[PDB]
Formats: sequence, structure tokens, C-alpha cells
Amino acid sequence: HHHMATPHNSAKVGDFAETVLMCGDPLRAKLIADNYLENAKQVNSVRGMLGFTGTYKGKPLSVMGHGMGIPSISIYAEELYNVYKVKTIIRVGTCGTVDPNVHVRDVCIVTASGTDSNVNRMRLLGHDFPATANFEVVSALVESAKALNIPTQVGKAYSTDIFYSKEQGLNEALAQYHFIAVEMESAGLFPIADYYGARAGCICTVSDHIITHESATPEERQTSFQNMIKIALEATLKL
Repeated sequence: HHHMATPHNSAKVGDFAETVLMCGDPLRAKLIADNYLENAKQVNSVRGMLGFTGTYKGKPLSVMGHGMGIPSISIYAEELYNVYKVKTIIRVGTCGTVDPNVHVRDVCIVTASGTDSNVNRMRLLGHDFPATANFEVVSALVESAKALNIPTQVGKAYSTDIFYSKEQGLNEALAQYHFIAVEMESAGLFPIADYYGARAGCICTVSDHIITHESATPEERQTSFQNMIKIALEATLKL
């Protein structure tokens, strides 16, 4: 038995750095810790949602899984900002795209995210509350990619509750308004950062084109991940 600082995290207060990268898959969090962090230790294993704390180029940094969907990331991020006193969370993920000018393997830096969830209407008296990335975080990601000579797409994501969409006309509307990324979490993260006076952003790589049906191979996904994660890690040095 260990004291539980939250119902979903066994880390002691202080065991997370002020900057955290989060990805959906806890096994990918372990891969990030093993391959890019030094001084690394596992700080959470509750529910299999592995989290780690170490350093990247000497600067404290944590990485943890967030699971799939807005409710799951909301639990973990609320706890990180509130109990663990985290200041900056960058979601690092994969996405689909419907935009005609976005291609598989593209790196997408998210400025704001739409959604079919009710969680943000519930925060703003039923009105439209844009889930908006922090500008310093977006800029750090953009500048890091420029310095690494990695092209990026910058723009809106759409976070859906339903991976297996049956909704006619959705893809066409997303394309008409130039949404660049379709994923499941970022629209839940940004308003929680706002509540705590903290910062968040998101960077994703395109695994699939929803309209053309092009899809990245496993080797292509590894290369895209290596590009994206280097951008995110270098960005943490500016944050």
C-alpha cells in the first residue's frame, strides 16, 4: 500500500516536473522516457497509466500517458495542474486529417480545437468557449520546428468523442473550414489549463488521411514520431 495523492496517480507531490509531455498510449510515454530522458524514474503506474520524471538536456521534464478521449485526459490533466502544480502540458499525439493540403506524415501544431463534447459549454454557461492553446507554447513549437528544419502545419484541430464516426457531412464541414487535425483530446486539455492559470499546447503527426484514405506504414509512423518528439522536447527548453 502507498498513499494516493489522487485517485488515479500514486506519484508524491513534487514528483512531476513543471513541464509535462502527455501522449495517449502509456507504452509510448515509456518509450519517450527510455529514449530521451535522463535521470528518469517511473512515478506512476496506477491503471497502467505510466508516468515518468527526469531531465531533457538538464531541464526537468515529465512524460505520462493520458488515455483515450476528453474524460480521460481531463482527469489526468486536472490532477497534474491542481495537485502536482504543473505549469505546462504539451500533448504529443497522432491525428487524422481531412484538409486537402495536409498530407500523411505532416506535423500539426494546434492553435485551438473544436469538439462535439459538452464539457466546454458546461464551463461557460452553455456558450461557445474556444479550447485555445497558449501562444507561448504554440510559438515555442513553431520555432523549434523551424530550427530543426521540419515543416509544420499550424491551425485548428477537432476533438471528437467518437472514434467510429457515423456522422454524415462532418468531414466536408471540417475541410471547408480548414481544420488540419482530427483527434480526441486537445479540446479537453486547453480549458483546464485556463482554469488553473497554466499553459497547454498540442502537436500531432498525421497517421491517416480520412478523405483520400492514405495511411502511414509502421516505419513511417516511427519517423514521424521522431520528428514530432524532437520538436516537442526542444520546445520545452523555451518554456
